[PDB]
Amino acid sequence: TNILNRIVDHAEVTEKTGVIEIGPGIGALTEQLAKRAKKVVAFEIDQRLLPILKDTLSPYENVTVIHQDVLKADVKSVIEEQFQDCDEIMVVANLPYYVTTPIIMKLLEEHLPLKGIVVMLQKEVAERMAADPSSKEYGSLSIAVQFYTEAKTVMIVPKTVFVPQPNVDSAVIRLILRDGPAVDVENESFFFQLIKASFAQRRKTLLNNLVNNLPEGKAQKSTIEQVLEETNIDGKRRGESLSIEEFAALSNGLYKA
Amino acid sequence: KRQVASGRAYIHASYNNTIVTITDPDGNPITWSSGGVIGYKGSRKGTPYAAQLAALDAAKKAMAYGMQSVDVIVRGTGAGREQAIRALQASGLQVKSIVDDTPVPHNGCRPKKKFRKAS
Amino acid sequence: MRRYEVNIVLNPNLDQSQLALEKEIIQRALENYGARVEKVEELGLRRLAYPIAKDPQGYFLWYQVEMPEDRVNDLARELRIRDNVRRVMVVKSQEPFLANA
Amino acid sequence: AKVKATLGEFDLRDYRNVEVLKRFLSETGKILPRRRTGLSAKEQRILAKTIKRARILGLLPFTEKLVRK
Amino acid sequence: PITKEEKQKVIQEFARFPGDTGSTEVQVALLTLRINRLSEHLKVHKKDHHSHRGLLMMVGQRRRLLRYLQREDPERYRALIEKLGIRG
RNA sequence: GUGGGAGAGGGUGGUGGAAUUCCCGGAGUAGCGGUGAAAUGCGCAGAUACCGGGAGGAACGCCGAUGGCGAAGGCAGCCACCUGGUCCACCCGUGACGCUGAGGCGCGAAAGCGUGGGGAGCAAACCGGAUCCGGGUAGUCCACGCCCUAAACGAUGCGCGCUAGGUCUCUGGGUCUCCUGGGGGCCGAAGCUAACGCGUUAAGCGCGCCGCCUGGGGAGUACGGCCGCAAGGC
RNA sequence: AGCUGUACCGGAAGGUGCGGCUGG
Repeated sequence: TNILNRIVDHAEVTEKTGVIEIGPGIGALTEQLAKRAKKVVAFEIDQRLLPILKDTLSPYENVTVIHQDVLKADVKSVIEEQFQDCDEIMVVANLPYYVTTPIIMKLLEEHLPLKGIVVMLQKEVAERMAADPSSKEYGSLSIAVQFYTEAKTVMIVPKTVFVPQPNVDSAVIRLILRDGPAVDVENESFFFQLIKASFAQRRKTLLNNLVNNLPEGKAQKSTIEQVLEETNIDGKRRGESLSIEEFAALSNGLYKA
Repeated sequence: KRQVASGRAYIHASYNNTIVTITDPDGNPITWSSGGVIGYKGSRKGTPYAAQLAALDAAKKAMAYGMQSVDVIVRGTGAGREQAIRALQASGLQVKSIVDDTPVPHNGCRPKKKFRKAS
Repeated sequence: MRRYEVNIVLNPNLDQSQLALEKEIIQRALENYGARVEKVEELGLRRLAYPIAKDPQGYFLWYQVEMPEDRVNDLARELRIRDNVRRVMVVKSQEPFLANA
Repeated sequence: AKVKATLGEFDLRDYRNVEVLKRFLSETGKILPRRRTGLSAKEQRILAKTIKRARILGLLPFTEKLVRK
Repeated sequence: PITKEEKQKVIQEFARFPGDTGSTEVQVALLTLRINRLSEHLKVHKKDHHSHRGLLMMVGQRRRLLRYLQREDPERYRALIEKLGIRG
């Protein structure tokens, strides 16, 4: 246990700050969290596990319990409901891995006025690590989770806290939601489509990806090659080299042609 | 309606379902049958009981056309082969010849994942 | 300059004229490539184990030739041009190994 | 009993003597194992080749249909 | 393949004396013939890696025999290499 | 050298059907299809079960073995051509011409890349369902170039000599119930090993040459160099 | 069943495709 202290330290939580917890479970997290924040609100789903939670949190009064999932709920509604005087909001969810991946994004495209998230992930998928372009870890997911925020892994964790014994190591990643988009965007839809078209076959050359994966494409060989020429991107360069600024520029190029 | 009076029967006995079809010597089918027409749905369609029923269903819609003599050719490796056989044998019909015609590949196309790991 | 056996399977549904014509066509083709026939045997018509070109019957001819090796393939290519011939098979003539003494 | 014993002298490499070759075939068009045929290693191997040759020529069946229960 | 007649003629055209069949000269000539034929084969058939190993063995073996012949007696070595047209 | 033998060794040029899918006709039709159970999905422009006629792709069922070949990776429908290695008998020829091998050169399962074709089935990623099933792109295939990794293993480098046997099996030769070569396994003398075990196919007794080790983690990581379009490799 | 080379994961206390091994 007691990892909670170090995670909270990396949360930079203050008294003025409020906290949202998505997978509180037994409330051990909430326990050590309570002594640091004025407002803590917990989303909860398990009808079975709720009664045991209700009585255990009796000592601390600053807690709030909400009985619907993050998926089918308006987070902004809760923020306006409870966080009226609070300065900024952190999130310290430690829920099972297979659930965490969509919800983190979902909180991001909606562009809530929340600053950052501190969350537990698998080591390998640490928002695909630092998302430095020339790496294996670099991906479409990375492009998503740096288009909206600045992420870095503060530390990792072997061994176990909750489960008896896992097989893989875990990490903790810390976030700040950025004020605006990284670079000007003509469309979100086209941009995201271009990302998936580039990353559909990672090993294949960028030119092949654009020609094949992107709709039409076969009729626009000359057009695609020309536009990538004015973009100052080499045809044989792979998707894993292009960066955010690059993809922006390429997306701008591809539209209006 | 055909009054061919003598045809051949085909039994496709799969793992999940059993289908029987009667046809003329030419090869134009006159009627069939299936666990589905009986009224059974889901797993029970594969269960031999539905075979015990569609068995004679063939026969009946066949007496309906006035056929007497039958040739039986069976396919597949369903659990309900043999009991379906004894069935359309004692549905009231004179069976001439019964043959197994389960089609096997001569190491051709690659099967499902479920049907790999063969040594 | 080796010895080979040639098996020809052709259409049984022929009269004297057509089948004869086919015989001299095959003979001429075989002769042109510098081959030399030694024995010719004609087993007429034998039931086929399975239909070949939608016919449960065929006419078999057997040739014992000896000729240069390099041309062999070429001959096999030419004997298959006729629509009547159904199967062509050229094999090295090898010694009759006997068992069950 | 084994097939080999209950026969006369014959040729293995002769891919045309059908009435001896069929007796090396099962009710289905399959080559019998060494157990059923009682042949030595080399003669079995050459017999397989002869079977394949005659079988391609159309004298022997690729398969047959067992008539039983 | 090498038929009997040409192989023979190679033996009795390079024989040091009547009935000589095992001298260095005969071995080298036979290897040269085999190498020529096999090299032609590879010139036509590019993607035959297996026979390339045999070719390498042949070249090495012939090289060893020439090395021995040169070490033992020079003039006969030069006569042989001129007669066979080795090394260009 | 002469006379013979076996074999999924390799490359090239072709044809044989079983099966899946699609198309064109016939007849017939209320459901097919799937799991431990179920649900997506296909069908009145009439599906599956069926018959006949075409198209195309990939692989080669019994034989098939504990079997064979190759230096390894690996190699099975059949025929033809070109070609490598190897074994035995004769004991005919040369007279040490041999072994090993740092670098170099070549080969190198699968996965992956480039320039073009092809695409039946299966299937990463991906699209849906109950929370394994139905589809589906790359890929698997061919030609030419790259990539050079592994439980690339017998976890056992190569060559030669000596040291009890028994049994099974593949393939040769003789004076044929046995004798004598070359392979593949199993029990075991002496001996070796920490033990398991090895034991004429040594992990025994020795000689020759090459490669590699110096406690675990950090780590096959960092920097540098070489190779490659890239992933990456040394 | 486990291990392993490789190639991918926007429902990653690991999952799957192509192989390979018994150190099951």
